[PDB]
Amino acid sequence: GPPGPPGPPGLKGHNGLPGPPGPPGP
Amino acid sequence: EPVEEEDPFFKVPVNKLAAAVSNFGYDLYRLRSSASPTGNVLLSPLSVATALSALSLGAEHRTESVIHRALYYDLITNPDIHSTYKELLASVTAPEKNLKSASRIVFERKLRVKSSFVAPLEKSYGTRPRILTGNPRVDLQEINNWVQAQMKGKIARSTREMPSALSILLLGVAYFKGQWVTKFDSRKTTLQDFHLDEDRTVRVPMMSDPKAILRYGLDSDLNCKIAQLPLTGSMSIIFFLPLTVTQNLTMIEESLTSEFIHDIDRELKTIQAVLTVPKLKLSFEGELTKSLQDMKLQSLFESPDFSKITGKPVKLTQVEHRAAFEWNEEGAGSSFPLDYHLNQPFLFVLRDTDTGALLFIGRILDPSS
Amino acid sequence: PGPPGPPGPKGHRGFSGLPGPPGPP
Amino acid sequence: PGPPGPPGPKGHRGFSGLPGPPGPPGP
Repeated sequence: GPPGPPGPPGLKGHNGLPGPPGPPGP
Repeated sequence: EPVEEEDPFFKVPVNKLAAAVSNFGYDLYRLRSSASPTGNVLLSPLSVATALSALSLGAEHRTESVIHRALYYDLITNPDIHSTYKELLASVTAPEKNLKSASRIVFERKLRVKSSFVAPLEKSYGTRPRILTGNPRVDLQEINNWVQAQMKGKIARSTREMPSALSILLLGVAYFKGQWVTKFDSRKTTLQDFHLDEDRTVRVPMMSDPKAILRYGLDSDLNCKIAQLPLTGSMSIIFFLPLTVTQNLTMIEESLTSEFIHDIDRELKTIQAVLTVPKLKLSFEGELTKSLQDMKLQSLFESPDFSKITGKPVKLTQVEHRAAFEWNEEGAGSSFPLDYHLNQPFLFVLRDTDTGALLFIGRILDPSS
Repeated sequence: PGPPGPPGPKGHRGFSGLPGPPGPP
Repeated sequence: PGPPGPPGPKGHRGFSGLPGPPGPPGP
């Protein structure tokens, strides 16, 4: 028989890492 | 600027990797032998290096670079060194090798391990990480069960409970009970003296082959004679036998590398010899953590960068090795002479002929123990 | 006939957060 | 019948990261 369809979409990707800390204050 | 070609043996990739991992093995045996001036040293460092190189999968550049340097990978050129490692491991653990060698990465309980790291680890190294449970009695039993299964129950179970502050433990076990190419005749195995030093002596049971055939070489600068005995499955033990009766093996030990061992195997000459080898049966259960630290590997123990394993700040905390090793008269059959009597302190090395890998290494100051 | 294939891979990881705010003077 | 299908398509890019914390003080 014919090849089945492609599967469902993969899950959303992982959360971005937290940003770096700010510059030193004035 | 032009230079001679490298020995063709080391131009094969699996052999070039076997030599690199084996050279780490010789570095570790020197720190083990130097850290204990009496007793035997029995050591199968491949399972240790295997556990180290697998862990380097989840290591990010600056600390994978330190694992690569200690493993002699920085001299090797290879796009896919971890798949050559898979290749290497399938050679030396094949059934006719009679060698069982297993590595395991053990992690602190409740650690989420990125499967970006489990997947390669599993393709190249054939092992799965062990996430501890927190129950120390049952954690011990799981590893004693895993060693018992990977070594067909031929190593003893640890009585020791693993430490409370375990982040990353590395376990390498190995067992060898080989088969001589030419049997020893049991009927001529007798009890005879073994000289612990010039004064002290012990009687140990020594096998015998008074018209034996072997590859021989007297090394005049290291003051020892070297004989090579062949093992089933294309392996061999190379013995180092000093001329004087001395427990000082320091010049032999300072020279062991895979390239030195390989030139010996090239230049040994076939002779007839009066050969006596004692029976050998030994075990080791021990933590090699400190010997690794002064192997320029201490950074692995203080804020390492294993980000490809997990986002949790983890750290190498323990390296455990068990090993058991035996030989006896058993072999396949029956296939002026010189004296070769191993009735004094001697080094032996078990080498895989196909890859040149170091499979076991021993310092026998006493086959009584 | 034929059966549907496996779900695809998980997407790329998000962009990292921006650099935080400046400190106190 | 016939064979299983292809792997489905790759998921979307994940949520962006949270902003970093405030920087240090300075005289």
